[PDB]
Amino acid sequence: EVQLVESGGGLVQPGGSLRLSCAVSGYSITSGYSWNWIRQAPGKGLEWVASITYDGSTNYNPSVKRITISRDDSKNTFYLQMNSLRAEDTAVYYCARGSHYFGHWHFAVWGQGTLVTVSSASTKGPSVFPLAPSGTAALGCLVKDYFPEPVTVSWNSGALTSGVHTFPAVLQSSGLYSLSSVVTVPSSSLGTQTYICNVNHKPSNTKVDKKVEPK
Amino acid sequence: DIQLTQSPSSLSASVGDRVTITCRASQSVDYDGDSYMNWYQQKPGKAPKLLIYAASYLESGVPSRFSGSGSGTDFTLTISSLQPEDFATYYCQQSHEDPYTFGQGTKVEIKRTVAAPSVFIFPPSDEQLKSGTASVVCLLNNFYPREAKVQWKVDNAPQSGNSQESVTEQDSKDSTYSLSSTLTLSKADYEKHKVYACEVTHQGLSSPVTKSFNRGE
Repeated sequence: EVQLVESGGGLVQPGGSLRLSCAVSGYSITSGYSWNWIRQAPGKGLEWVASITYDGSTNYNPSVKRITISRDDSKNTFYLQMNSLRAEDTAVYYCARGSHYFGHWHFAVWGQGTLVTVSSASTKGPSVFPLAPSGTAALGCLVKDYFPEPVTVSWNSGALTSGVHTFPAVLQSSGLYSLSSVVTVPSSSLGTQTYICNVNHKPSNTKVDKKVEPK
Repeated sequence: DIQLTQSPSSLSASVGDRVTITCRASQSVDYDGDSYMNWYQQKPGKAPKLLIYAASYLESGVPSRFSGSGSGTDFTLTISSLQPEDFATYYCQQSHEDPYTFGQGTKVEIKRTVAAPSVFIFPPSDEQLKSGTASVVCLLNNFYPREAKVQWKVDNAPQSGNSQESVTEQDSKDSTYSLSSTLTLSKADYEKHKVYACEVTHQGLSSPVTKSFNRGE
């Protein structure tokens, strides 16, 4: 039904500005009581930062109150602006809808969340290497040397999801990230079924499709 | 300002058992005959999902095994029968005062039987060797509990300082974990040795398991 799609995330510079947008579909933005932005630092909890009500009234968290929230009924979208960005602002930002009954500030409809990385470093695309297999066989892809987070890995364009393990990325000493995604398949299918891992790195516009073949 | 204290920080319970989480507010959240406390469920990589609102009202579309109770400053979230998909971090949140703060979260883990890991070892790809660096990857697959040890051996010499590990979240399909270890060597050092082993120690193993391969075979 109602879908909240976020955009405007990614790599931003310290001291620069951030402009997020939450597009609402299958639902008129004038029907929600309020629209909110909620962020979550990596490994930390949730923090509400801003809201705007149907009557145009706005409110902000005093811990960040260099922040502006706005609403465009014509475009059916509301926005979040932040300047003087610091390292503490690196977080996954969500957009959420308020409530009409039993209080207004419990959120039942959330967006998918976009990651905002505050860093002066340069974006680097990843190198995708195959993990070739030797009952059940294992194979995977090695996504190496990219910045910043995140990287989305799928197998066979999303058709293969069972037995897939995409591990958390590790921060290498070089300052770059590196993760691996593996999958367990029947050994009798290595000759007939193909296996393509789809690596997508949005901050660098990198989309690599590597086929893992038995050596 | 209202502050929330969730308890416990984490717990481990067998599947089908009852789980109880508590939330304590620094001041009352009761108003007009309602307790403005809410509960959320957040699974790995997903957005938080509302479970209970106004202390005890079940959100539409949420399984009936979730329920809330309490009033004033003390509240309770209960899972009557823990299911494998209920592995998540659970948050309480007061909706009575700006800035509508969330609790610090409670991690709920499913405690299943012991499962030994399936070990796989991967040689570095010939495409990566063109860059001068070799990455040897060892995979520990579908094991419980989470604790596991990986020891790299290059030509029977134990390695140190040149590997990095990574463990997945608990997999609701299996209630198990998986571990990926990457040994990083230079191309020259990789081409100068024969046997690359991955020794795995785990509770589900009576003896340590060692997977290895010979370079050039």
